[PDB]
Amino acid sequence: TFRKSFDCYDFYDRAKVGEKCTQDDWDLMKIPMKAMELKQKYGLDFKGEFIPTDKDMMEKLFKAGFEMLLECGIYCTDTHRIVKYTEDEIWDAINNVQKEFVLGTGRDAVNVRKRSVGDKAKPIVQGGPTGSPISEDVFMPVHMSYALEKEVDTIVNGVMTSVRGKSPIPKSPYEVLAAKTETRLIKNACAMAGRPGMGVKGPETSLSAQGNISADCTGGMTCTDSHEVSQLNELKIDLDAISVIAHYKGNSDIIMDEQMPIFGGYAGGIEETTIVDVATHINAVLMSSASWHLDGPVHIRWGSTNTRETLMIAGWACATISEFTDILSGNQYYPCAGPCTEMCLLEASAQSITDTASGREILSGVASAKGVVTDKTTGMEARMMGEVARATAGVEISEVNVILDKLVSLYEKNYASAPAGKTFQECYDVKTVTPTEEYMQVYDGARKKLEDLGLVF
Amino acid sequence: TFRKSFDCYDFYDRAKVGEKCTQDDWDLMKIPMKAMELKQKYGLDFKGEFIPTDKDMMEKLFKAGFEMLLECGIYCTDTHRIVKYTEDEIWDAINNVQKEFVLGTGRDAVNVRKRSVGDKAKPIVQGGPTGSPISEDVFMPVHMSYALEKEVDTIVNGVMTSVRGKSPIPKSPYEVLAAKTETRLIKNACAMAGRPGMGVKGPETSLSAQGNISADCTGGMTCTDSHEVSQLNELKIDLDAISVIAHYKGNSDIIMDEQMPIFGGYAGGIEETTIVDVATHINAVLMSSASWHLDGPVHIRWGSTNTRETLMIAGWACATISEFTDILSGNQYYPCAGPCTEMCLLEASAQSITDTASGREILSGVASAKGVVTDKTTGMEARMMGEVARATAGVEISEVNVILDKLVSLYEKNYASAPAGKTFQECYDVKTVTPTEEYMQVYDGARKKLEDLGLVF
Amino acid sequence: TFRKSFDCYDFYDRAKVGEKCTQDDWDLMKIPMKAMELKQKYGLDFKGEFIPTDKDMMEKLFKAGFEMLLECGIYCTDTHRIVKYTEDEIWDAINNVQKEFVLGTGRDAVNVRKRSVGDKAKPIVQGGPTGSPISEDVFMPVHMSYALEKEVDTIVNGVMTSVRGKSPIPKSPYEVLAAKTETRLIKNACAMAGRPGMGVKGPETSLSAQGNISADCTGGMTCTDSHEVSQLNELKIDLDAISVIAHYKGNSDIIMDEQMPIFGGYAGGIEETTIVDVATHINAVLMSSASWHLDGPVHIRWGSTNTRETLMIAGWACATISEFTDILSGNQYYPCAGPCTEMCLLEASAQSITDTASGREILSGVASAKGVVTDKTTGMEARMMGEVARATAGVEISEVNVILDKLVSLYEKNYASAPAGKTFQECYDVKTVTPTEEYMQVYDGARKKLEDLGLVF
Amino acid sequence: TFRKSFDCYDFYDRAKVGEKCTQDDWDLMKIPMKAMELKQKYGLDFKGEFIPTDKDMMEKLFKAGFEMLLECGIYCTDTHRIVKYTEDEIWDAINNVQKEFVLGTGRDAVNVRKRSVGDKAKPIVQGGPTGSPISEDVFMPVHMSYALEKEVDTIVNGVMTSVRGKSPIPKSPYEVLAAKTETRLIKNACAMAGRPGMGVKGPETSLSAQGNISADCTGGMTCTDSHEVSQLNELKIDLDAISVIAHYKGNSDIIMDEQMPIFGGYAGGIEETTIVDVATHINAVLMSSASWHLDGPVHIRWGSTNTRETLMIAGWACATISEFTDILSGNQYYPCAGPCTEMCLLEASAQSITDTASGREILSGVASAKGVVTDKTTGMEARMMGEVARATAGVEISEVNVILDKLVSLYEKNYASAPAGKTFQECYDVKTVTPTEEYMQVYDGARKKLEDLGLVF
Repeated sequence: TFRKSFDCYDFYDRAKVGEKCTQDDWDLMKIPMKAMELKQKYGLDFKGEFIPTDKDMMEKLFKAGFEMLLECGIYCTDTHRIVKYTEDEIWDAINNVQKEFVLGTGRDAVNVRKRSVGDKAKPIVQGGPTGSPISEDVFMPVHMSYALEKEVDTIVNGVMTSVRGKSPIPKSPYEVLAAKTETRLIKNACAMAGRPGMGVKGPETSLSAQGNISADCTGGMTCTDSHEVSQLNELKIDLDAISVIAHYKGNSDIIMDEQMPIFGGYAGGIEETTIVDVATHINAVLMSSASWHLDGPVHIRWGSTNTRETLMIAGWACATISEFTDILSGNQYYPCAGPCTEMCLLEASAQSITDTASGREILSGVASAKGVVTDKTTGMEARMMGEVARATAGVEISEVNVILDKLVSLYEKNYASAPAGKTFQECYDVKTVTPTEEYMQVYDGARKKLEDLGLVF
Repeated sequence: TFRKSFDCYDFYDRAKVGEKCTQDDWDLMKIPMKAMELKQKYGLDFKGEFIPTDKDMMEKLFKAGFEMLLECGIYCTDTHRIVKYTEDEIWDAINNVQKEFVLGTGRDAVNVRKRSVGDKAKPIVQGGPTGSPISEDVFMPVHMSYALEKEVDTIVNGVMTSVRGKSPIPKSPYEVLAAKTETRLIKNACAMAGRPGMGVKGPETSLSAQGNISADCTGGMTCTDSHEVSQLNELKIDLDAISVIAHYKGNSDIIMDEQMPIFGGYAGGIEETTIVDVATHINAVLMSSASWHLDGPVHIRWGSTNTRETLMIAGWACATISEFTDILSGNQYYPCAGPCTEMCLLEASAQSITDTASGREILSGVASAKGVVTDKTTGMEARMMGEVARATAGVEISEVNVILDKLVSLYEKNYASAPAGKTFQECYDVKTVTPTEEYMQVYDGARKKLEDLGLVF
Repeated sequence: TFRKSFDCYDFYDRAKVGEKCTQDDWDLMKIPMKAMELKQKYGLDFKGEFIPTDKDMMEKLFKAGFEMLLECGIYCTDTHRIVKYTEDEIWDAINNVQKEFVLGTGRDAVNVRKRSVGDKAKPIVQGGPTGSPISEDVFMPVHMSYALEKEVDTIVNGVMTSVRGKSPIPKSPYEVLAAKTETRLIKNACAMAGRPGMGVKGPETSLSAQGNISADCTGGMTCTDSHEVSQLNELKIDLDAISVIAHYKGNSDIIMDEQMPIFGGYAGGIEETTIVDVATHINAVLMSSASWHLDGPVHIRWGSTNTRETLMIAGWACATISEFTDILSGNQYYPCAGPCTEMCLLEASAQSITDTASGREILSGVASAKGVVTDKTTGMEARMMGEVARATAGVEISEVNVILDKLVSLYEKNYASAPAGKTFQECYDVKTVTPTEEYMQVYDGARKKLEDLGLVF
Repeated sequence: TFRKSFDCYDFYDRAKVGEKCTQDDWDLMKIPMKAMELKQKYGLDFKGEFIPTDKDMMEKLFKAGFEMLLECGIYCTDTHRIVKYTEDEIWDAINNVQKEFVLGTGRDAVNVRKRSVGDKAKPIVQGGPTGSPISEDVFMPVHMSYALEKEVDTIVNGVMTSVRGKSPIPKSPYEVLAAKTETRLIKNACAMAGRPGMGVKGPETSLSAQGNISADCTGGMTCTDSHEVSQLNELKIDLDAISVIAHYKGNSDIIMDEQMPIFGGYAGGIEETTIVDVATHINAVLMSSASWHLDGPVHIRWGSTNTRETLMIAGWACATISEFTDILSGNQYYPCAGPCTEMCLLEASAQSITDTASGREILSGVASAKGVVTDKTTGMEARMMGEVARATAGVEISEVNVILDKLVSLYEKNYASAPAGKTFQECYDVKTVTPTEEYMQVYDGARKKLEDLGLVF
């Protein structure tokens, strides 16, 4: 049996005396070799499906992911050593995951409960800039565009490009100011939308351990908000994250562990990356003591989470995780196209269909324009994300797989030419925080195409 | 119809003017006669089963327990008088019991919902010294050994052998100090384990009404913790408990009413004691306004809750209570053997299987070494309790009954020679609060035997 | 030096192994002998003054009181043993008393700071039934009559003659219900008067340790209210009070220790009883860890706190305590006459003049009709108490002594024939909670006489 | 006029573009040159006095300190650049300092108000291990020894040598665990002493920015506790401290800025080091937005704050600061001798006399055995610190200077042979947390000598 339930403290201990190893040995040999080995050993073959129906294949994927974590362990970048778990420690973690939890407070609180593949229940809609850079002068208005949408349940924070006119440089006092201010302003935006108690997810503007740790404050982040911590690529972590985890646990905060496996990355192709994905979903509740895990498979070239391959990876990972564990999870949205474009909505829609049908409990989006273009994220994308989630809930998986194949085909040949889209200021009337007729027309066009594919809103 | 819903105030009123009766008349005549009468009247026969499958027999047991409470009433030790209920008052109580509730706060809170016989859902695991005496210098470490176990959901408080180096003598200022301090230290131990919001169950060190009433305090016990009040043996109560109940109700506290029916006690044998057990489960929501009821059938000779007879009593009582009422309940663990011994784990395991399969919502243990030996309780026993609960959930009752018969046979011939076991300090490394390899080996041995019996972890 | 700062825990310890002694030996020998001895040793002679101006005499009184406590110790009724203090323990207590504190919350909070003899600052006016029995159906209205008076700063709770139509019998569940309910209703009455945050003083309806300990609750008593504990007569205490003290300390509650030395009691006459009074003021911060001490010298025959002798006792005790210590204190009001009578107002007025000029920080009244007649207490008496306090603040002590001699002469010959007065229902319009013209006329008459004596309102 | 009131954000800005300078240029040239220049320019000469009476000389010292800060600026170790202030920015800071504040909560809260030289009011007594290493198994007991002393008003945290049996290594998860746990345990110790609301000062176990920032938590440090941030030597700071300051401000926390000028250090001798001291008192409210400033002049060789020179430095600095500003301040205690030795008590006593008479608002001690020996700090030293403070309050300065000269002479020839003293476990009975008769005897001996010097307790 295990000595004690594994936690961030055990990780630190082991990271200091674990097997020495270069990062190249890990990225260019250990990880890719194991992913390759397990894929063949278990004969994993997704056969073009976005969401699996073959439970035998799913079980093999689960065993593969479990074995990957067990045999490889986790690489600690700071100490350049490997942390290994025992089989009993992993099971103790999987066997005792958080069953459910509440986000937000008052009338605005929402319950997060497990969803199974093809579940009739709608997933939680977490809308916001999704970590994208937002100008300080429109920080509240932008977030308000999500709070005003009834489709949105909780908010995923954007990043303040500046606070008091200064860049929140990591480890500078401005980073601390931004960490606290971020959620304070966002919750104020929610209050202005008549929903003061909406839960949020962050802190996003802060990057350092000290910055993230300063986010919990009066008027800001509290225990009813999702607290983020990020795993690295692949099956890797830094000590800063380990300390942040200790802080979250010490404040009784809901913890959201994230990991964005890279398709075509160190793991390799589809099945290989999915094995890693299952392994990191598991590692989330083991290493990070996560309340829930946020996925986000991204294409090495396109940098999007909604390519055919990344959707398949997320679908299989979640369906498998939902089938064999009680781990709560979500997925993040990174479309290629920007706001106010049909492609952006269709890209997000494809992922919403995939996530909803595969069993995700939370949809966190949308980081339009790949989430790296200032002010290019609006509540309209989250609205589509939510409406599509509703339309998808309860639909037969065989039908969903057909719809996805057709939908993805409508844009997968235009990644290199994805329309840049517009900023919040360009497709919304900033003063009243309402979309322009232009955006409303684009929205209708995208909706019509989804309906022609078979979706019923 | 009833005049008003019955409460502790009505009880006090009636206890002052009820039928005069000596305690011997109650213990040596009224109770045993009624238990005997109802057993034969309803032809109760458990036929060697730990968990019932015969619903007709179960219904007769329920009616017997109800009739026992209705015809006998409750004996008040202070006034030496009998309190009688009407049929309508009893039904009003049974028809309006607490459906569910939350224990603990923040990320660490857990939901307590009803479980049915053979339920696939796992019961809540309440781990702790279970009222056993713990040295003041290791009070936090000992409780931390439970908080560190992911298997544990909530804590059941131990007893401080001293506070500030003095015995918490009943009705002395030290009793008050211990009542407040107890939970303050325990919650601090939980915080050190990264779970600041774990709910607890107590107050245990205090015994007097004033002592128990002083336990609610800042940093200590709050409304999200289970508040204990104990019924006497059998169908009996003291006025001190009546006042404590009034206090719990006045603070909107979750109330846990306990009663440990004695096999071979004033009631008689198995079926007789079970009739009493059903009667006291009912009395819990009637007299104590309980949120949930804690059982604990104990063998008159062995003083354990896991003997063949006591397991059968608990199994039938809970299965019956779960089948015909919505009363939430739990059971407490008193093994003969001490910590770090195979017998202790097997004893607790047998009860965990019984409690889980019979429908208990909460498992509260483990009071190793019969809970009367200083420092002889550790989180390892609670870990086994939880793992066994998981393995038992969902298993066919017919199969469970076979496993129990075989398991109990492995130790029921060694009660008189149960190994004393070791203290926390002896089988754990106090500084890091981790079990020794010795304990881990014993644990594995016990686990293997359970697996050979058919349990799947 | 002392081993540790003395507290209720040390008291308990010592009370179990102290010198055995009968209560008669204490009341009929030890106390009266020491009071007699110290009076002569120090040549104490108050020479008819209500408030002292002779500092040498005052210093001798202080030394006498200190020596009395040091040489006699405190008698514990439960163990029938004597608890002794060392000189260093007493000084440690006197040298570290609470300097000041806040009562109540929000806009309604008030600061309690030290007052010196003849201080220009007005004392805090604590108005209420002052522990007198009040009918349940007018509990809120009666207290509201005090909250509505701007003269009143805080409330001193009355006693509920019944709760839910039942007597709050000590150690019955009704006592607990009344302890919590009492302040909940009173604070609600304060809220109805537009002063939701007024601080209170209690719990009064409860008498047992368990009853008093249950009073702290949501909506009821909190740390910003004065928590009562009573010393016995003379230099005596029961263990129940010791446990209550431990509870108050454990909840960070403001503690009010009370003691009502009896003129003509076990101590003897004026100077003797004053020596005891000084000794119990000191014992308050030593044994009870009091935030402030409530005095209340009472005439053995008349049972009033405003007789010539009791006023002299309070005046000298407070003036002396104020001169040589920083101990915060107050005095309680027990007039012979009932509400709506000129005598009652004049009796209370005489004490208000004495208390204010002698340096009391808090005036707690008025327990009209000797506080034992149901519903015979109204805010009108507290109004006079406050107005007189204002008029007295800043007045030359020599002048105050002249006014007191004249005022007391106006009623000291009518104790045996003091008018019974009327109930709240008789001299107030219950629905609007306003005094009748009859009472207003009586008030004016009393006020005029005070003005003729030299008081300037 | 100034552009904006100066804060930690402006400091960061300026630290990145300020004049480049090596740390040697700062320590070996700029600082010593300016201190030397200003000492001669203003003709500063303390003439052997511990506490100044010559106001002209005091005013010159103030101007010197102000000019030092203005002309030199502050050296930022991370950027190796100098931050300069304008005269208007410095005055804006000095003209708007925090007037007063409350530490702790409930009955246990205390008011911190300004004290002038020779003030009759007693300073606040902050007792605790004063940052010294304390074994984890006695962390609560040790702090309880201070909470139990009525002389102590607030607690100054000790350092946990381990948490869960591991060293709280900077930037490791254990540092975060210790930062939160530290105060949680200490406040629990205070509660056990019957003073749940005592304010504390820390976080001490944490050293990194992330560690310190994680200390604010439920059950732990809150806005009513003093939050520490340390200036370096001399007129120097690191960016980590700048970020911590931003966090404290963002949580509305009471801020305590500390600086320990070194006698014989980079500044030079007595007057030189005092000029630096005055400059850092000012910098505290400018750079750190401090609520109050903690001083601590230390002898370069002896490492003690109570040598003749360090006492003179503190006395002149505080007297001057108290005379010309409203800056609240305190001083920390570092005696050479260890606990349970006469020298230790006399050393602390000398500083208490100096601090009290010179106008300090808070006394924070005692770090016995130079605060670097595990478990060698007990409440007994704080008791002496407090009693001496009481005895010193109100005494004529000329008399105080005579007493100090005589007292310091009693030990200033034994620094090299200062007795090591004993640990808490050796001079206290750990179980009851009470000093041994041995310590009590030593205490009496030290007290007698102080009395022979003229101190009146």
